[PDB]
Parts: sequence; structure tokens; C-alpha cells
Amino acid sequence: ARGPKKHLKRVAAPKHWMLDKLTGVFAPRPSTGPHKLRECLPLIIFLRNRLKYALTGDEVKKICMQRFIKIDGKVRTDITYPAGFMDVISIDKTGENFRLIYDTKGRFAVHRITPEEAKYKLCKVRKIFVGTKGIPHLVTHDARTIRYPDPLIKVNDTIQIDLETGKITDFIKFDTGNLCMVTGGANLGRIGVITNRERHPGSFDVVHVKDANGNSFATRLSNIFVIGKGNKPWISLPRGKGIRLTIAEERDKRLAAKQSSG
Amino acid sequence: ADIQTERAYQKQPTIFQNKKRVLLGETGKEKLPRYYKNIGLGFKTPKEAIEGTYIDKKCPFTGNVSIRGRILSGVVTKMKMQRTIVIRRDYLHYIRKYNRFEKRHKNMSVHLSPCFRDVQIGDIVTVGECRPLSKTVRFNVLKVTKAAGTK
Amino acid sequence: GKCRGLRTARKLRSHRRDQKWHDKQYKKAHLGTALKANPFGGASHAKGIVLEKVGVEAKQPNSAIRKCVRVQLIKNGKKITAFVPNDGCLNFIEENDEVLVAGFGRKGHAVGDIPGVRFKVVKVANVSLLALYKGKKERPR
RNA sequence: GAAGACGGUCGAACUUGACUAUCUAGAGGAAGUA
RNA sequence: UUAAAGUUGCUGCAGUUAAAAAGCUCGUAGUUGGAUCUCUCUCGGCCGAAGCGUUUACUUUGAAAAAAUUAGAGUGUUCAAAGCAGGCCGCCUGGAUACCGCAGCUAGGAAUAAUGGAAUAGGACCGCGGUUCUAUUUUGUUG
RNA sequence: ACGGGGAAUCAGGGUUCGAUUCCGGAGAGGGAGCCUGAGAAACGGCUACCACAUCCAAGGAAGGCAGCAGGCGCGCAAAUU
RNA sequence: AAACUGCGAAUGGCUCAUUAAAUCAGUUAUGGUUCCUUUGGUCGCUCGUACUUGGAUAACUGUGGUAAUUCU
Repeated sequence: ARGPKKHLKRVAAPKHWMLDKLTGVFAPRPSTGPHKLRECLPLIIFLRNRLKYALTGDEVKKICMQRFIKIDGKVRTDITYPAGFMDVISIDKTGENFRLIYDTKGRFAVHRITPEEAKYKLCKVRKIFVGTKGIPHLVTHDARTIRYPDPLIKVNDTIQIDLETGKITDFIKFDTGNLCMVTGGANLGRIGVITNRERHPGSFDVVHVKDANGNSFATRLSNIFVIGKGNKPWISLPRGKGIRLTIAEERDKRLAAKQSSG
Repeated sequence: ADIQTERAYQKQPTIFQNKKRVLLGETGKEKLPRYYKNIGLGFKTPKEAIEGTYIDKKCPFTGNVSIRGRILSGVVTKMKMQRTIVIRRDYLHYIRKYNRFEKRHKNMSVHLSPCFRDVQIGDIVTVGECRPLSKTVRFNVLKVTKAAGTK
Repeated sequence: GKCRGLRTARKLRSHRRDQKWHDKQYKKAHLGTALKANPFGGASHAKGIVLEKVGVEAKQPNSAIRKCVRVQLIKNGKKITAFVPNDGCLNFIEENDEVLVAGFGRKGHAVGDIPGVRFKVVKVANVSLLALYKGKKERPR
């Protein structure tokens, strides 16, 4: 190419958007924004493919252009605006609030939350620097910078934002015994307790996580998001509790849902 | 003499060396303070690095390089260039049809700091990846272990 | 016997790819001299101008005259004798005709009785010989 | 502040050679081909 | 063009007479090579941080590996090739999973196969000694 | 010979194909040089030379389908201005 | 409407000629770089006519040239 690309073919779109083959050649191609385009939901896919409020992209244009969608407390008229992990999508007209949280199969769930919960979110601090007359700074996982954080906040911690002010209320430290969600790789969407972290210098660290049923899995350090302190999550968790069932017991649950219902 | 062999004055760029002083230190002990650093992967800086007098801008311990990337190791074959040697890395390549292997090798021109004096051929160097130092040089000698017979 | 050791992969495959050239099928289809001698140039069919009708005499343990056609190809100007299959099919062929020529079946070798003929006629004046033989079409005027 | 000019650089192309290759006009002939 | 072709042979061919073994010995690379040897230190909370143990190959694990395609789960496109949908009387449920050689990462194993270590002792483990430079704690403060 | 993902065949091992809708590269007749711009050595931008080629009142002016159609050619071989 | 200004025209589409450690694939790195846009930060931090500054130029009007152009 002679410059940056603007299209996305539909087959090369991310798998967890769950687009299908035959409706078009192109995928929505997210705008640049706070989240990575392999790691986001564009607002057009959330609003007609997940919520079924629209049937075309033209109707998503009509819904968004009435200024009806607030993502993290601000109105977005962009239909390909990249919403991402733990963003609060709040539709005021229908009185719904949503948070984007991965399912146990690594896709964003349609997780409804109460408007008490819709005033905060958790972020993961990715960078700390001191800049220009000794003012300390944060950089979170969704491109927020915060001036003057608490000096105990370090890289890989998890802070809590109030969505109106933008300021930190409190935070969790990165330690063994805290609760996780995996935000990357094979183990994506799983939830458990930190038990170990082995440090390889010059390369990626590996964190071992233990499930609520005693299953254990590793990730890398960058695929780790500290949800809660100890065992209590600071947010509401989706339908499955981050416990990935095997295919045999998922089949057993799906068959037990048919011999009882009907 | 003994450093200044080139047409330009060789000096460590981080150390200021014309600090004026009174005659009780101007005549007493004359020592240029040496710049050195600690590269980070468990490698310890040699003794000849922190007390020597050589000036090499490409040395991993007293120069301006960083070591990041791949740690490898080879065996010294040629020591014939200025401050850079040629190592040989032997490996086995699996051919799948025959379920078997063939001996291949690759050469690497690698930069050798003057803090590793008494480096023979036939002995094992550990090399670390740095930024491109030349047209064909990308690695840097970090640790020398002798051959099997040199007691 | 052959080497068998765990590090003999270079000796094994460089011997096989050098003994592969002693096979007739590999040497034919991987050297390039046989493709430059093939008048079709690797094509399945070709087209030429009929220069003259030619009677070729059958080989010894039987006796007849096979009704061939000397045809000069369009795309490279090479000349070719080609066999006209059924009876009274040489009557359908004028001279200076467009003709479509196929292979004769054995991939460049002469099929049994006819000596040194690798080709056969399929169309004449853009009408197939089978349509003329079974009386489905006629030669255009 | 335009035209223009000295110089430098990048540099397609042009000419004359040498070597090499191909397409075409080309006397003569030979052998085999039948 | 693939199988048939064990007529290219790694699995897996052949070399007296059918095609075929070098005139003879030496000899570099390559290939192949006889037995043999049964885990701890300071701190942080009896365990972790600090070392690894000679070094690899091997093996098992883990994570990382685009989708589509292939294998494969569900689902009566009227069946099927397909598709990713659909199912009850506003609800309910999907959109799984496997494989992805080699090279490179991680963790266990230690048989097999290489390599190392004390034979002019410049050997280990110990206390004792001497030479040179130095941490900065030490003198209500300051020099 | 554009490279991969892949394709056909297949007891097991293999052998052959991959120009071709996904990803990566390259090139817009042949070479070369540039302007603008965040990004181009861009060709549905410009300036030359080389090869072709258009309009002319003979002074001059304009060009680039390996985009969609379509035509000629080439061929064994491929669709609607 | 026009025209000035701003942005886009470097994406897409086509083809496979070149190209054999090159392209490309997996893996790593930029602590050796640049980055329109998006998103967040920053924008009385500087001790020295303003209750608003200056000259133009299109569109338009009018006179034209050339056999001829998205010429002027």
C-alpha cells in the first residue's frame, strides 16, 4: 500500500463478532479509537447483530444520529466507534445499560447492568510516567490518561473510574489471591483467582489462574485483568461465571434443558 | 598514546574529564572516571570492562548499545578483523520425508569488545542481539567460555 | 546396502534426486528438450492449414494404405502428417483448409500400424468429422 | 519576486567500439528421408 | 497430473548368469562407532523470593499461533450440496471443538545419545596468615 | 517461479498443483525524475527520453483499459458497450 | 447555483511481468524511528486598534485572442 487501509473484508474480520459469510463482502472496519480493532465491538454490530434493534446499517445510522447512545457517559454518533472491554453502553430512551464483558467462549455478551452500576468501570493501568514539573500520570487500557493518581498504583493494577468526573475512586493491586478475567488468547473470558506469577526477564511473564471449580490455566501477563479483590468481583458477572464447561458437560446441560422444558 | 591512535580524540561521551581542581588533587592521583553499565540478563560485567582504558563505542558494557532480542551462542573460527570476530553455529535440520537430519551451519560476524582479551578460536561465546552495528553485524559478544583443553 | 543413520538426510535426498534423472518419465517431463520438440508445444490440440493429402503405407504384418494429411500448423509453422480416421473422411477434406488436430493417444508415440504418425484430425472447416460422417452436418460452401 | 545563466547531483537516452544473442533476405551444396 | 509404480524403493527395490561392484591399496570431509558410574542458601510469609543442576538432543505439558478451507458438534435448507441459523406460547437457545509440521518460548521427566570436570595437581573443603583498593554506618552538630 | 493460507490424489509413507475472490509483495507500455501531502517516487498527477499512437488551417495541441463493459489480435482456450 | 476555502482522490478494483535468503511464513525487536485521523491529557504556568488589524483575489460585470483543449 501507499498509505493506511480503510476497508475490512468480511472473512478477515474478528471471529468473535460472529458475522456470517453471505450478507456482504465487507465488514464494518472499526474507527481508530480507545480499543484495538481485533479487540473491539463496533457499535453497528452491537446494535443490529446483537440487540436486533435495527435491520440495516441505515437504521443504525438513524438510531445513532438521534443522539440516543452513550458509551462511557458520552454521546457517540459514529456507527463504527470501537466499544471494548468494560465499556458502559447506555441507551437512555429504552432505559437499558450494558457492559461489554467476555463470555466463557470469548465473545462479548449482552450483559445488562443496573443504572447504579452504570456510573463506574474498571480500567487496567498500562503505563506510568512522570512528566513536565513532576506530575505523575497514568495510561489505562482504553487510552485514558489521569493526572495525579495515588502513588500506590503501579503498572498492571486495576483502578476504578467514575464516568462523569473521570477520576479514580479506588483500585485493586496485582497480587496472588485476587480475581481475574482473561482478556486474550485461548483462555479468553475465563475467570479465576491468581495463584502464581513466574517472571522471565526480557520476555513475557506467565500468570497461573485457578478456576472456581479447581481448574487451572496459565496466560501471559498482558492477558490478565484483575476484576476484584480476593473473591468478590467489583462488577456483575455474566450468565456463566467465567467457568468454561467442557463439551461433554455442555452437551449434558443442553440435553437436561430439553427433558425438563417443553 | 595507547588509546589515541585515530585522527580524532577518543573519549567516553558520558564522562566529563576537564573538571578543574586544586593542585592537591591535580597532582595527587590522576584517574579518568570510567563509564560502565550492567546489561540486564544475569550477565555480569567483566573486570577488564570497569577498570580498563580502551574506548569502544560499540562495547556492551562501556559503550552505547542495549541488548534486547535473541540470546544465542556459537564457536569462534576467525579472529582477523578489527574488534569483530566470526563465529559458526551448527544445527540439525529435520527433513520430514526421510525422518532424518542433516548438519547445516551459518556464519555470523559478531562484534567483540576489548574487555574480552584472551579469546582463542574454538571456544564458546554467548552473543546478544543489539541494534545493527554494521552492514552485517547485529550481535555482540557477552560471555566467553574457554575450550575443553585450555587448563 | 544403503545408509540408514539418523543424520543421513542429505545423502539420501541428493541421491534420490540424482537417480530420478535416470527415469524415462522424469527425464522427458523435466528436461525441456522434449517440450521444444513437441510441435503442439504442450497443447492438447492445434490448428493448421492442409498442404496435401498423403497416403501412408501400413507396416509389414498387415497391408493397407492409411489416409493421412500433411498439415502446416498456424502458431509456429511446423509441418505435421495427421491421420484422417474413418472411411470416406478424406473425401471431406479439401486443400488449404482450416483443420483441428489432436493427439493420437499414446502421448507422442505412433499408434500401432501407421508408421510415424502422432496426430489425427478432429475438425475440418470448423465442422467435426463425426458430424460429417454420421450425416449430421455438411461442409459449408 | 518571474525568465535566465555558472556549478553540482540523480539520470533516461544517444553515438562509436568489443563480445554475445535473435529475427529476417540470401547463392552453393551435401547426406539421410521415400 | 495422481494412484496403479515395491517400475525411484524413508517405510520399500535391485547389482554371479536378466540393466548393473570401482584394477589395487592408502586416505580428508561426510556417515557410523564396544562394556562401564543408584539440590540447596539469606530474607518475606515449615514453605516462596536467590542460586541452579555441566551443556544440549529427546519426551510430556503449557501459551502462542487470522479467517475461510479440512475433520467435527448442534440444527428437518421439504431431502441434499449448502447455510448459520433457529425453537416455544414476549420468552428460550446457539453461532462449539480438534488439527495447525519445522524454527522460537514455558514447565516436568532423566532411560537413550553426545559433552564436560582432580594426573606438571595451578584439586576441592577448611580454618589461619600477609599485599592493594573500597561500603559508608562511628563519634549532641559543624570542620 | 509472485510467496503463503490452501487443492487434487492417497493404506501408511508420499507425488503433483496453487495466475485465481483471504493475507503479504509488486507493476500500471519501457526506464528515469519529481510536485503536493500525514501518507505516493502516485500513473483515471506532472516532467523528460525510448517505442507506439491521435487532432491540425502545418503554426501547434493532446495520450496510457494489467478498473467496468466493449473491440482487434493471439490462439486449443474464456460472458452484457 | 457558482466560486473561494477545507477534506478525499495513497483506500478500493485489476494483473502476475519481474523477483530464488529476495518476496513470504512462523517468531521476535524498535531501549533505533515516523504517524492525517480517533480517544484521553494539555491549552491565564511565559512578568514583557483589542468592543476587532492589513493588503489582495475569484464567482459576477465587461472587452478579447487561437483551426483546435477541463487554453486562458
